[PDB]
Amino acid sequence: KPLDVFMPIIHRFAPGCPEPTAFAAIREAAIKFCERTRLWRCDDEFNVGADECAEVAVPYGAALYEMELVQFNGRNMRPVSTQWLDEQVPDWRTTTQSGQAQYVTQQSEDTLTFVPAEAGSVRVYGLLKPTLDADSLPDLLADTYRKTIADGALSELLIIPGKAWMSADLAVFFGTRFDRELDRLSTKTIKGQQRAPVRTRAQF
Amino acid sequence: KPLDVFMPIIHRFAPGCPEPTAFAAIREAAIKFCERTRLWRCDDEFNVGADECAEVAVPYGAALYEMELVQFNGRNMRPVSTQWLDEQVPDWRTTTQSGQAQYVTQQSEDTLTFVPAEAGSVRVYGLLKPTLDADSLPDLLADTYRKTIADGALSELLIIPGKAWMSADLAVFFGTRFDRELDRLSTKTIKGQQRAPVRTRAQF
Amino acid sequence: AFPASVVLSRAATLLQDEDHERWTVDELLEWLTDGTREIVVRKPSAYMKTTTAALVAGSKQALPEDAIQLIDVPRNLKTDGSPGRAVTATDRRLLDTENPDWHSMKPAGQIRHYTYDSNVPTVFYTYPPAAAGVQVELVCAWRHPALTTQNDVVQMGAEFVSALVSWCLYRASSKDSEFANGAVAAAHYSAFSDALGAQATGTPTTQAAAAAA
Amino acid sequence: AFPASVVLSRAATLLQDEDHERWTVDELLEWLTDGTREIVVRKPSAYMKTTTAALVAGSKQALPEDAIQLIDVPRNLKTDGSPGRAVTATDRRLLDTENPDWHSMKPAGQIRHYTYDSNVPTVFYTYPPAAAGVQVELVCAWRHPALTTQNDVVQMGAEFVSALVSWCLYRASSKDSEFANGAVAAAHYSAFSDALGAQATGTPTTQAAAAAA
Amino acid sequence: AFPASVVLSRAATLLQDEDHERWTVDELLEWLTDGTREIVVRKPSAYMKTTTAALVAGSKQALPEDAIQLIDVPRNLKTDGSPGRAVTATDRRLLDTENPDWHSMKPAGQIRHYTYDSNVPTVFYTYPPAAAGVQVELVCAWRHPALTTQNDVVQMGAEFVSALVSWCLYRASSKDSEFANGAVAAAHYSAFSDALGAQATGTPTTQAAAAAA
Amino acid sequence: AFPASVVLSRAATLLQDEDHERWTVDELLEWLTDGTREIVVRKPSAYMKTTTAALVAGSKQALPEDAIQLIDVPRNLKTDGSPGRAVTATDRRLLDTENPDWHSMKPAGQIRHYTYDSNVPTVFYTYPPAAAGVQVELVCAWRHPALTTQNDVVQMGAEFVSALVSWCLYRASSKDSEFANGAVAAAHYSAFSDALGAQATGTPTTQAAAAAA
Repeated sequence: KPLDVFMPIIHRFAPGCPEPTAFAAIREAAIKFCERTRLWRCDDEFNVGADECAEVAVPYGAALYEMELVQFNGRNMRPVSTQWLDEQVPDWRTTTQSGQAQYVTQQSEDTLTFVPAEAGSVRVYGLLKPTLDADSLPDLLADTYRKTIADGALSELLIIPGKAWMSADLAVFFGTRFDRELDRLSTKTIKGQQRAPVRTRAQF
Repeated sequence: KPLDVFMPIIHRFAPGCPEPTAFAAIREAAIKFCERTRLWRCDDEFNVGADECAEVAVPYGAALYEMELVQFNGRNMRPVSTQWLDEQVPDWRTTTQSGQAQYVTQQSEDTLTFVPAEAGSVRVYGLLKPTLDADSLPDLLADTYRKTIADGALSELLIIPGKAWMSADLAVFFGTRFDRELDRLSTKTIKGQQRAPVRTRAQF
Repeated sequence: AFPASVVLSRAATLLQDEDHERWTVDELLEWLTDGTREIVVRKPSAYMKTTTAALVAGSKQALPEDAIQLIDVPRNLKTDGSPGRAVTATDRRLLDTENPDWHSMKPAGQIRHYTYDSNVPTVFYTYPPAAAGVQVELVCAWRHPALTTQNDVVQMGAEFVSALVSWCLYRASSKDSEFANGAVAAAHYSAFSDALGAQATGTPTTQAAAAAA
Repeated sequence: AFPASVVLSRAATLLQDEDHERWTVDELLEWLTDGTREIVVRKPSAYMKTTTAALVAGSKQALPEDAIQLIDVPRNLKTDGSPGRAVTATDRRLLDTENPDWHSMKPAGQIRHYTYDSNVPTVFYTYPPAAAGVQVELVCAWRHPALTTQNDVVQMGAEFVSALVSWCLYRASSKDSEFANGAVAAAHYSAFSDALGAQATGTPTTQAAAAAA
Repeated sequence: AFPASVVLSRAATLLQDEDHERWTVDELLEWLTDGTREIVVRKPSAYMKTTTAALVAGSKQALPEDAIQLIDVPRNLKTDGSPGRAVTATDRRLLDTENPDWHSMKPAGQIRHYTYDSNVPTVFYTYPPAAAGVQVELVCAWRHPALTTQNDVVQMGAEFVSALVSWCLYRASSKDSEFANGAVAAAHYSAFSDALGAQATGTPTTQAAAAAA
Repeated sequence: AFPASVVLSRAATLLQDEDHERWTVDELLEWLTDGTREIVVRKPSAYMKTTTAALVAGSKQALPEDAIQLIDVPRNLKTDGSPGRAVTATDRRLLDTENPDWHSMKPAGQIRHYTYDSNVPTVFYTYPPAAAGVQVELVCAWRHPALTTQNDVVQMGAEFVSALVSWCLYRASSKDSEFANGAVAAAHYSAFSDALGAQATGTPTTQAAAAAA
């Protein structure tokens, strides 16, 4: 969980970089990794009612990158853009009538809005993203894929100017390896470790 | 089995490399080798019942990278993505009804979820990947494919800057050889040592 | 590990004063200690002492007062005899920029990094701040304290006895008396510099200076 | 941390004046203190003292009067013992071009950046402006006050003892300048300059002046 | 902040004239003040005085008469104690080409830019033209006015006491009497030049000359 | 492997003192042993032997006290006569960055790698940490102990014997430094330095210091 398991790789390539800057760069590279790989996942349950733009609850050392799927009291909801509501459903903002929820809108950064507002449990299954200041990364980042995040972090450290650690060729090489590994792991959302096939939807 | 068999080649091409550093390079190169070749296979069985996301048991110096297949009470299961359940089998997460299992999704890193929960034995036939801290590599990686892992580790070690080991030419050369050997061995999962032919599935 | 007696015997043989009458034994002892200090400064490899030292709680620490300059901090000594973790040097300015309140955070049982600046010899910072006076091995250019008596031992290597003799001759022959000679003093200073110059074993002095890690 | 007594003993054994009847103890002490100031100027690493000082209200500030030049401002000492935030140097001209009334900005409990120019030694600016005399650790080249008594202690390192001996030889042998037209004094000056030049430990005086940060 | 008395004592010690009979105390005071002027000229960092100066209304201004050259104009002092706006240097020729009647522009309560030319030391121009004698801090190389008495204090730093002593020896030993010597005078001039040269702290004099910002 | 008797005969034949009255046998023996130490320092190839040295428990090791510097650690001697595994050098910093508690690692029956730094002469670390006093052959710059008697044997090469003759000529002819202001002593020193410079066999002293591994 702690970043001191990432640290040996960095101090192997960048020998004496201070630990706080290394931690910050590891967290930044982990943010990019989770944006591309989209692997970290968590679920939360909370109650929304009476026209409340409730915010999602996530583990403290993490932020909600993206909502994979949202369920209201047992209904699989259809996420829509706010402009899509403005076209299809007029009087979205004006009306106060309660009804069975149909579509999800995220007006703010982390607040989800339902075109019918009513009081019911909200279950959100959304992808997670490490925050910029997280002491411990989750297991799937550290235990299994520490090399890729180390590659990214080593890129950011080797970019640092005017210091003994500066090396342009090394930074370029590490960034290229990070990009290629992210590229290879991009499909793990559909695939997973179970080898689930990827099939395009058919529309008739 | 121990990494002391890998170490001589590293000494020859990387003079006097520290043993922990060469060993970490061996582990990382063999991890990439198993990512590409997918040759390491082991068979595991456990009991799953009444709605727990059970975690696969693996050898201490290994991690489950990819599941070839999973069998549940003698039934060949079909691995599918989570969104496939989301669109085809609604109320997947909400429902608690028990039944005979048909499809597998991997919501977490190592946990397998069966679309109907039921109490029965589960056999997971999956590929393995060495952990980032493994004292002994398997017989497959050491006895017969030592040279490829050595080439990858030599790439990683020669890339180390500010040291007598540093030489970009040898690093690039060994990287190319490692990639080519991995690339040749990529088909060994299907072909094997038995020369099993590779034939595309036909859908009519 | 040679005593000062042998070097004083040399200096009494070189200067044509074996009875130590004109050049008193205390005076030659003082020149011996000055030479030891000077050799430690010129070539730090002459006298480097691995000293275990307790660390005051906090990021700021002070090098032991009888130390010219710390060269490495190899081991962070765990409680009692256990060697404990190792310590690697870092950059103080980046430790400042990120986490600016790095002095104010929770102290650690074992320090993990140390920052040392040549311009400030008496201060070295530890990361994280030390707790409960945790001790660490310090490899520093120790200064030989003094030579009070003739039988006092000199802790440096026996090979620098020639350099010590040349330094004692240079300083004693610089006396403003009939029995001291000046051109002899200049030649002896040159001989001392050359003797330190051809020390192929220790830290180089002629070709590379202050660049030794 | 040697006393002045040891250095005066040296100089009284170099010049064949043990009673100090030509070179009195007072004027030898004077030469000692002058040499200490001069050697601190030549090599600031010889005597670097970290001094906590309160900062008068306003952006404009004055370092302690008995300091040649400050090199670094490591820690902004929080009230009482708390080490507090650290400070990093910046450029004053960029602070001036934008927000030109940065002196009139609301004073801050803890200063964040300081600007120091080698041209103007005694004045350094702090951003934000200081408030109510907050104390900040200052790493400044302190000048040795004086050597009024033989027993007085010189807190500079203990090979600069030999360097001070050579400098005192210069200053004492410049009085009898007739002998060889001051060639002996020039030789002592060359010895002092070489002793400081081959100081491999501290700031290199041989290399570019003020190159070391 | 050292008084002149100490430097006069040094000079009376180097020249073998403690009683000041041949080199009168007035002569040594004069040599001290000349040495202060020369040291400020050679190294401007020796004496830079931040003085608040009222500005005559108009673009044309003159720095205070007892100042060799202004280096920086950091703060435009607001009325009473308020530090006010900061001032940044510009180019006079472009200020003249565009808006050629910039002298005729309405005066401003606070000046916004200043122009200084090294070739004309006594004149510096302000933009916009000053109004009602607005006072502004000037950082200029002040010249020590005079040393009228033995007890007179010298505002210059105590580090340059050696340079002042060497200058006093150079000027006193150049006297055309039996009691003065010329070779020692040349050696003292060389020593003064070297002592100013190795001033690693202040403005460099050997490597970079007049290039200090 | 020549005895001291020959060298004393040579030096007593150069100087016309065969019965050893100006230069007694004891002081000539002293000059012989000092020259042996100095020549080993100048050219390490003169006097190398491999010594069986047991290692105290722990990573930290200290080489035998009377050794200037270890050059190679070729073979790790197994229990009793078995030569055992060999050892190769490595770098401590990489061993420190990863697996920081490599000192706390379980001790090994046979060490695999050793780390040595020319700066710290007396300390070399062994990876893995040694256990129960395992002995290892060390190729170290041993210093000749002393020459107490005429018949005592010098274990050094038989041309460095002539080099010792020249060095003893230096150390004896600096006694009568009045003649020619030590020109003859300087001539013998130059001859000795040239004698070791043109040593085509051993480590080249003319080339870069410590360049040879």
